[PDB]
Amino acid sequence: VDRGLASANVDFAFSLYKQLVLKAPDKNVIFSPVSISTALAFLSLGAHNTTLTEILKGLKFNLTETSEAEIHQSFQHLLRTLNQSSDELQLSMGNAMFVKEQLSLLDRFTEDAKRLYGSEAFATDFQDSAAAKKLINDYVKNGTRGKITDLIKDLDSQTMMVLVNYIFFKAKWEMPFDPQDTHQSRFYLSKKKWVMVPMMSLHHLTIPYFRDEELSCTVVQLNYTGNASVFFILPDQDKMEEVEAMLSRETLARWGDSLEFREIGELYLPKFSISRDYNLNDILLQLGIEEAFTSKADLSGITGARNLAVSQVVHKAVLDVFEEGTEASAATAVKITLL
Amino acid sequence: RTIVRFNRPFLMIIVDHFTWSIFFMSKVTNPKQA
Ligand SMILES: C[C@]12CCC(=O)C=C1CC[C@@H]1[C@@H]2[C@@H](O)C[C@]2(C=O)[C@@H](C(=O)CO)CC[C@@H]12
Repeated sequence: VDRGLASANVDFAFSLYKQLVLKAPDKNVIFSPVSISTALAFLSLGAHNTTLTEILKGLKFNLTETSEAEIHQSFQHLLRTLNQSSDELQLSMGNAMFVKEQLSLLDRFTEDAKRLYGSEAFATDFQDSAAAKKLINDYVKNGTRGKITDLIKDLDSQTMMVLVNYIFFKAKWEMPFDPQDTHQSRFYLSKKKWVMVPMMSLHHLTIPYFRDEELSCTVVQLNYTGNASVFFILPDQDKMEEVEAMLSRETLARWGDSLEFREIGELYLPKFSISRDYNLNDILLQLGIEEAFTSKADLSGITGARNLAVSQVVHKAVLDVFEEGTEASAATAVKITLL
Repeated sequence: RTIVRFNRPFLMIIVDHFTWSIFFMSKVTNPKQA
């Protein structure tokens, strides 16, 4: 395990989560933290000076204990690990850059992009925005096996570069649900309001379990075949906001360390599909990533000159939970214009 | 004699054993939400 990378990426996940819920407190949340971390790490490869340090600190790296080169190597090793072949679980993460043909790129940037982030450089004619949009969306659709289809909604005709990350995940439960045991049941939006959903069930299950009485919530870990699992956190009625305010790397570690095996008589879990798309601009600024969007942007590591600036970071994610397993995908795009 | 019933908002955190990556993080406030 890369302890340093995992600590930054987990801090970043929960910091991003809190900002998303602050922005839209009544909405479903679904996103891929590791997709966004990797896309922004990829962006920082070309960043200099305050633009660079804001990105790395915004990603929750402690720059007094790590360096940019170590960070990029850590992401290189992460991508290699995630993309290793598996017979049990489908997992893929890719990066790409779409560049205007006439834009002069530093040889060291394109070489580092391929070497560290696995990224090719696709010559893209952004002035034909419809075709450029279709190319990027097709790349993402191919990478997510059809799941993420419209990551790019609008694309400025004067765009110079788009960095893209995608993640694709499909896994079977170690203990799958029997669809004969799925029945329409209430899902309570509030104490007085509910919707009817297909409620899946498992019976006589022994799984890791922890009742967090101080935080008024119950935590269980369900397993996928392969090296992935899922922490489910079930706050008691009306306590979701109280649990969310305690979300952190420390809490997750404590939950992990507190789990004990327990025989569960019945476990009820909805079958559901949810998706969200995000404009991350305001969230990234709240996290301190500011200069990359301004006239003072320093992306001179891409071109040799301070002639590029981020216009928009977007993210889209989908989560499907059903009797056989889970399918989830997400993609992140960093749109970049002239400066 | 223990029942765990996800019939109200809950969180889902999909994690990798190898890297400790959080692949996906989710709050399900409404499975049938627009
Ligand atoms: C929370 C945890 C540590 C803190 C951190 O930065 C990120 C994570 C997420 C993945 C977590 C780890 C850690 O608890 C060990 C695990 C869970 O408890 C493993 C076990 O189930 C124990 O054998 C499988 C999944 C692991």
